[PDB]
Amino acid sequence: MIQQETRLKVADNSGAREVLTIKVLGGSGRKTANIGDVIVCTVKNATPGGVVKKGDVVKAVIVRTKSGVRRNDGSYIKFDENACVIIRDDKGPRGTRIFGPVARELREGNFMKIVSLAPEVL
Amino acid sequence: TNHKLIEAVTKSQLRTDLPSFRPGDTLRVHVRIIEGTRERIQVFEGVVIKRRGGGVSETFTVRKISSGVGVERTFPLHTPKIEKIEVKRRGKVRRAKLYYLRSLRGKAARIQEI
Amino acid sequence: TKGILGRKIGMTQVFGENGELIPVTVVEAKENVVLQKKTVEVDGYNAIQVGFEDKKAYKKDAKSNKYANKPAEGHAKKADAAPKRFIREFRNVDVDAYEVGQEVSVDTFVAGDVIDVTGVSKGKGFQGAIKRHGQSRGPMSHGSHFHRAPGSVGMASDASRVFKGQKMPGRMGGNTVTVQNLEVVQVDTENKVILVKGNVPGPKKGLVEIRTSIK
Amino acid sequence: AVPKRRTSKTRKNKRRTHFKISVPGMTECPNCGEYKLSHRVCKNCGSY
Amino acid sequence: YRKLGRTSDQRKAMLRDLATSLIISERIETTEARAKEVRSVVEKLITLGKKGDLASRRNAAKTLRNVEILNEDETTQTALQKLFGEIAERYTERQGGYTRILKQGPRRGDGAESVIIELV
RNA sequence: UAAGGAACUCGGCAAAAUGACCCCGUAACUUCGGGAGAAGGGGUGCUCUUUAGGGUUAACGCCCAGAAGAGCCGCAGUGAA
RNA sequence: UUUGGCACCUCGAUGUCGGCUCAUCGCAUCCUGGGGCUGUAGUCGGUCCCAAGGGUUGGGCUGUUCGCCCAUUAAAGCGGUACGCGAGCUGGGUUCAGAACGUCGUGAGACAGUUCGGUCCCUAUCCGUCGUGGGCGUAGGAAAUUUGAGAGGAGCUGUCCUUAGUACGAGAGGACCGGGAUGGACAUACCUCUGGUGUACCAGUUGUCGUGCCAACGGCAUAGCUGGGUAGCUAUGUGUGGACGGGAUAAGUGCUGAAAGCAUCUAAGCAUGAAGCCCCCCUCAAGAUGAGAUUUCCCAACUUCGGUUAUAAGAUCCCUCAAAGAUGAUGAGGUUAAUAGGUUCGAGGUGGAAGCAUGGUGACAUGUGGAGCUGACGAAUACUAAUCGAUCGAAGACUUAAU
Repeated sequence: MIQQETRLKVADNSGAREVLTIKVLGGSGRKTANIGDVIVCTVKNATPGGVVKKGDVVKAVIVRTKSGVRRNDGSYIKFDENACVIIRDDKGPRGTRIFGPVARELREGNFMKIVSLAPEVL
Repeated sequence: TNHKLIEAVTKSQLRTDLPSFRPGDTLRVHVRIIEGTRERIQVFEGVVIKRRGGGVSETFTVRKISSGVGVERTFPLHTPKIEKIEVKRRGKVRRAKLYYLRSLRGKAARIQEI
Repeated sequence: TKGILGRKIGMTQVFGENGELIPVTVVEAKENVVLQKKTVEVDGYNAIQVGFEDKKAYKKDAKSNKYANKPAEGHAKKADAAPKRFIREFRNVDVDAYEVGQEVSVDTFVAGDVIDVTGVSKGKGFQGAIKRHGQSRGPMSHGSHFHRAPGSVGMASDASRVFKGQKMPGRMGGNTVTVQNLEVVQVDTENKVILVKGNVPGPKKGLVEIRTSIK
Repeated sequence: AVPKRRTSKTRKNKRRTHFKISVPGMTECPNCGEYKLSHRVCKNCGSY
Repeated sequence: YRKLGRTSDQRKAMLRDLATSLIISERIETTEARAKEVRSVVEKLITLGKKGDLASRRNAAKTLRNVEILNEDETTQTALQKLFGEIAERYTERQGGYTRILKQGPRRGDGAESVIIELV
């Protein structure tokens, strides 16, 4: 459940560590985003060097929310923090190394590169 | 009779091959994943945080830590997507709901056996 | 077509094909019978009249609706039947397919049939505009003295009045409401119950009218 | 907040048409004494 | 359940006072709602007394007030002792009930439905 | 009060949070007094050992301990204010 | 709808701007819909016509109306309703007492040019509105089921796959027409799942007072605090809905065809044609004084069966209650009885009672034993209470025509 002004850790090696979200895109009046949804965001804390620099406006995909997801079998999955991965406006990442676990609902959105680069997919 | 209808109608959806466990016990859940390709199977090992519900609405949650990140997974007890459950370890806890594990890490989040 | 009556028992869940979870409402559709057959040449419109739950026979010095009265007894005597709690009409059926005294069995419905379900809403009582309608509440700080009231109700001297349909407080609760395009999951003839996918309006042990959808 | 016109006798007594007392039940005490209040063993000789 | 126009602690204390006074006197005059609530309390106390064990004695002492009765023959006992001695023996064979409410007329200072509640 | 965390609003108004005791450490700038309780960290229950301090000291006992070890319990030990 | 001109109502008071809450109307149309022309190849675009059903974002700097910017969106329309709405809310603005800067003034002081600060009253009589009852009526009296004259509600939209990289196009690019799954927002119903709450549920724990002491318990400390949590109530949770289809039409396209031997969409005639109108969908509805219809029940002993004591069908008083509820209504029940309580047993919740024994120096632990306890949930059982009773309640007219 990511709305405007939430802060997310970044789970790639693109260069950013902390990110603030500006907009949940989709339709007009869209308030909250969750796993698989794309957001636009700002980098509030970056790593030295790196591709992306603090103050940049970028697009990200949400992975491993805390208020996680229900599935059609009635199973649920949750995580302990909220995280995102920054993308290249083609569902591809700017980094080359995803960290932490990732949800299985990314396959339904054509994020196969992230799914492949990731460790354990749940 | 007007009070046994739910039980009588949901008796067939209930499973009997599952073992007995309580919170604190360490479980290994084999869940079947019907992907687009095949009917693969994947294992999920962790500590039982929560048991609740009744009959067919019964439900249980397990917790582990994969890559430095905590992960909780909640299943219906009687779902057919669970091939198999194993009770790898037995615990000692004085509490039915282990929500205090969510804010720990390491030796603090260790559970005495038996 | 294909109407029946029942009592709402409760909600559970069931598992379908490929392990999918289905929340389900269980409905007791028991001892339904036909009491009357209205026609265009007599009553002006074709319909059957159905009675659902049997009650006690007439008794002198009876004070409750558990015991039938002489009119109801006579009405349920033409059809060789007992007196019934609830009576409702169905116009969507073919009238020639039914006979007076006939028993409407739950097996008229089978799995996969899309249905409409009608019933009275639960009941809440005198409720305000924030709950009875979806109105926004005012500020709770910054010097506010406007929290849960409704705002203005009209403009000014031009239209020196309030229009009708202004969404003020009042009683919210039991009104009949249909939900369209629910489906039947399965049928159990031994316990005489239907399992409906989803949720239906009303409290437990409350009357519901099930009939077939048009669309 | 205040009335703009006074209320006439007609309007007053129209409003006061539902402002009255009902009549009690008065099941006459079959046992003894004064008449009992219904479902009440009245202190003043009632046997309900 | 009923709140009796009081707070939680006030209600609890008044209920156990009512129950103690009823055990003492075997019939009391009060209001309808208070009687309809204290009924269950005193009945559960009598159930504990019929069970008779130490744990039930303690669970009943949780509720009852510590009061001394002036018994006939210059003897003295507590409400707990009376409950576990006499009131349990009287109802050893009865299964439920133990209390009856009898309506009376309204009071003067109010229009309150007065009631007697009596052990049977 | 889930998730979020000033996005509210003229304005973080109000509320939340901090809060005692012990230890460790603490900047710019200064009229050299200060700032400074800067900031920032850590600890506190019960039981048995003592080697022993304020000593109750006559002495470990009589209370806190010099406070060092070894254990016990719990989600939480200035367990409330 | 502006800035103004006039000075007709209001100075024994007609609340000033913004913002919040709540709306309602118009069309001179922002999106969606349908069309003509194009210096429209396609993709698109521009302009004009029809059209008001629905919809028409969140933030930064602004007192700010206004304006600029950041990110979205199918779109971020223009106006009116005392520049809508302060007896519904703020009070940032301006302007009252204080003070200060600059300028002006001999000065007291002024500007309105700036700046900090600065009390927003009201128990709703009538109309009106939202709900909810009582009385009477409807050619006999009642119980139930209904028709529907009318009225209200609803009406939005996107992305993806295929048709098809096909038509078109030098190529870049790239369709109409149709078929197919999923979403945003909104509305509605519900608590099986996820979670919230859960002050008469379970456990742990501090201080202090008491029960003579131990132990256990109880009181007060926000429910003392903490961790959980059943019923019920709930959204952020679970389901459902709208993009359909018939007719009549607008713009516009037409067929046939004269007036006017031709031509012409029009005069007579025949077609097609839109999110717009009506119907279809949902709900309310015979106080629809036009008061409707069906089924069933009841009917006086006198008696112009008028009036009568009676009384029948049926209601009510009263009482136990909740799927209901401000009251009142509504519904479940009133001993030929499971309405509530109690009792017994369960479900779920908590999480291993007391006592005994054992081990340990002791704090504590282990076993007896998924223990004990348990509000609202479920079943069973008349132990308790719903008593005996009383009241109300009709007597199918007349006229005419058929029979």
